[PDB]
Amino acid sequence: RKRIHIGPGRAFY
Amino acid sequence: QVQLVQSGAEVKKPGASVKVSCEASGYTFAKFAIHWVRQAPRQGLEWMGWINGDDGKTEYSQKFQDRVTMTRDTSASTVYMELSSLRSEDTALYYCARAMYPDTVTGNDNPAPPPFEGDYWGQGTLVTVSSASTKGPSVFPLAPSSKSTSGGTAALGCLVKDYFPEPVTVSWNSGALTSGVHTFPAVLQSSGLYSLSSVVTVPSSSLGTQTYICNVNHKPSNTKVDKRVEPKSC
Amino acid sequence: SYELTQPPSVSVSPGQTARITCSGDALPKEYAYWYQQKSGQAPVLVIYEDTRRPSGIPERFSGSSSGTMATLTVSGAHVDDEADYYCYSRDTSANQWVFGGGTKLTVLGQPKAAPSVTLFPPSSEELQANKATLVCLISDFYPGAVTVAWKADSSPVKAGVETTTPSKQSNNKYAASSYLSLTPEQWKSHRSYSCQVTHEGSTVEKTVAPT
Repeated sequence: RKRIHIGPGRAFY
Repeated sequence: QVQLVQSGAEVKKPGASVKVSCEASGYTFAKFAIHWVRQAPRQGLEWMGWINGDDGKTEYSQKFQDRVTMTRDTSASTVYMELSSLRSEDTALYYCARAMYPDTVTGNDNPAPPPFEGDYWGQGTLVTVSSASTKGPSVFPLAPSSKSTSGGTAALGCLVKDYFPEPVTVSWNSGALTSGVHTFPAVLQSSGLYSLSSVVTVPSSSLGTQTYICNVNHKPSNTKVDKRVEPKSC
Repeated sequence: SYELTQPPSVSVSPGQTARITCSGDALPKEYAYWYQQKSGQAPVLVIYEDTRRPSGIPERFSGSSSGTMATLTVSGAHVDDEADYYCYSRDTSANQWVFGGGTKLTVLGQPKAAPSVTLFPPSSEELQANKATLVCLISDFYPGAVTVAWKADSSPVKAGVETTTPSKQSNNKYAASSYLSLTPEQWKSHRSYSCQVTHEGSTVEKTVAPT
């Protein structure tokens, strides 16, 4: 649902 | 089996630099980034930055962007964190914590929400910024006595005297004895040196047949001391 | 900018619900994470992704998030839930993670408790090393305020006393320690030494003497 930050330069939308 | 083991505590001078190491084990080192958060005495947590295990790409906090640099060893499965321009206000406990989410997106895959992979922190590394030099501890046994017995229970321990800097960790019987152990917080003496005590509440019946040995660990001085605590002649 | 703000202290009675609300403008589109930190321990994550518990956390811990507010809820609080609680979320503008200032959770109505005192004389090894330290250990008292007084025979001691400030134990009571430094001659020349520990209408005094 909400954003998920993995690391520097990696995300999920 | 996931473990993050950090380097030992140390004293460093104002203006010098520290580099703490954070060694990972129990998971694929490439699929996880590693955070660094510190906590000064009696203050709150503050995020410093994180770095991925594979590409080594870093991202720093706005407070530390000037003085912190983070690196990693691809082969050694260890991330590092260096802070220059140290002041007394940088005396803190420095943690490393594995990121909550693994890298699922880089691989060839149509959308898949990366799952929460657990809460995993290192043990922390205390960095004391001071001009005082390191000093190892003097360990003395606190023997059990009749005037120190509360029925079926008796008190015994070890005095860890005059060390600097913090911390000292104490175990008993090489970590095999855990229950009834109370390691008290250290006192900052007028001389500027620390002292603490660790005591075990043991059954008073066993005193003639159980062996009690305190294991003192003072990483800043690279010193370990074991002391066998026995009943006295009195 | 951006910041997460939470109250400094929250008091709750044993058995009712405590609520720690973290406020942040990015909370509508950013998850909130909650850390519990007990006295002298590393942070423990109790709520991830606004409302989920890491496996191993009691279900009396719950979390929510609506608008600019994310709330950690402890339903039926134990005394063991006294700790510092930190919210933790993403600062997209500055591209950094941020912690809240922290909230101390005070469980009210904890009863008074008298201290347990153990007094150790100088070890023979330290005496043969030309030093002498008396060790007075104080534990399992509440609230965390004590007075430590030392005696040589019956007279008050004027120097050589070092006493810690009380800190919380894992059992949520308080512990402290007091050290009296003597020369080996002062130790053997007196008939006894005493550690007198006073705690709100109760006093426990232990005494040691040269064999």
